Parts: sequence; structure tokens; C-alpha cells
Amino acid sequence: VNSFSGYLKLTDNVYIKNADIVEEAKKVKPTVVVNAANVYLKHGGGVAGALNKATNNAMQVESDDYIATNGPLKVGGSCVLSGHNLAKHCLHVVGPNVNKGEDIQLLKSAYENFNQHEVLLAPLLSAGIFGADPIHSLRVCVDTVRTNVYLAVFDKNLYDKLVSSFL
Ligand SMILES: OC[C@H]1CCCCN1c1ncnc2[nH]ccc12
Repeated sequence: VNSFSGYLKLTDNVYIKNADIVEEAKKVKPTVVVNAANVYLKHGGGVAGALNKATNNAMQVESDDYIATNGPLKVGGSCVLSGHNLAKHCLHVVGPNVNKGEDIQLLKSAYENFNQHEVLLAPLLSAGIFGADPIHSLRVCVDTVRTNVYLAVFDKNLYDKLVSSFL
């Protein structure tokens, strides 16, 4: 039993909700919140920009030190950093950005990072400003993640479509 509330159960381990991931994290304080990161961990907009804003830019400061030490992530890769005031940890995961011409096949590799954590709060990878079809992203999530994932979809209209179209 966990403290996630109001989710629709899609499969044995994948749940979904129309919610602002920032407000969800602040309420639940999960062990792991997933960020929709880029390889440079520059958290300018979308999910990443909103989460970073909620940390008062502490996420960005920590991220800049991580990049200065380690260099950029790989598309499809991840790193674990602090969750600051939002969660114990933040798993920064890089899904492909279609608006950069990045291979959509790397979306499965991106979701594989979730399997290293027993329970996560997360957005749909490569959705929103990353330019991929959120319906496709949900399919890859369900077919790749085996651990318990609580998915937050900010747009109410998109949420209804993901549910109604969910096979
Ligand atoms: O709303 C649409 C979804 C899917 C794609 C990208 C942004 N989305 C988000 N989901 C959950 N929390 C969020 N906070 C800020 C953005 C956001």
C-alpha cells in the first residue's frame, strides 16, 4: 500500500491520473519523481522547467555541477539526483526529442531506466514539448516498465484520450 490517490489502473503495475506532476510530488513526497530531462540537464521548460521552478532553482544548480563533473547524459539514459523538496530522489530520464530529430526507438531504452526503482511518479516520456505522440509513449511505458509507475498527465483533454484509447 502506498499514498498515491485517485489513479486509474491500466495494468498490473501502471496507473494514470490527470494531475500536475509538481503538485502531486509536493503532496506525496515519493521516493522517486521522474524528470523529463535533456542530456544537458538544462531544465528550461516543460516538465523539467516546472519541477526546477518548484525547487527554487536548486535542481538546476545541482544539475550544472553534475554535468561539469560527468558530461552530458545519453539519449535514452538517466541519472539519479536529489529530489529536493519534491521527493527523496529525482530520476532524470532523457527521452528522444522529436523536434531535434532524435530516434523515437530510444523511447523504450528511456523507460527501461524506470525498472531500477520499485515505485515512481512520472510523466509520459517524450510527450509535450519533446514532440512525440503521448498515446505511443503510454504504450511503450506499459510494455517496458515492470515496476510500479504512477503517471501524471497535465492536460485533462489528453488524459481522457489516453484512457479511452488505451488497449
Ligand atoms: O500535461 C501534458 C503532460 C504531458 C507532456 C508534457 C507535459 N505534461 C505534464 N504532465 C504532468 N505534469 C506536468 N507539469 C508540467 C507539465 C506537465
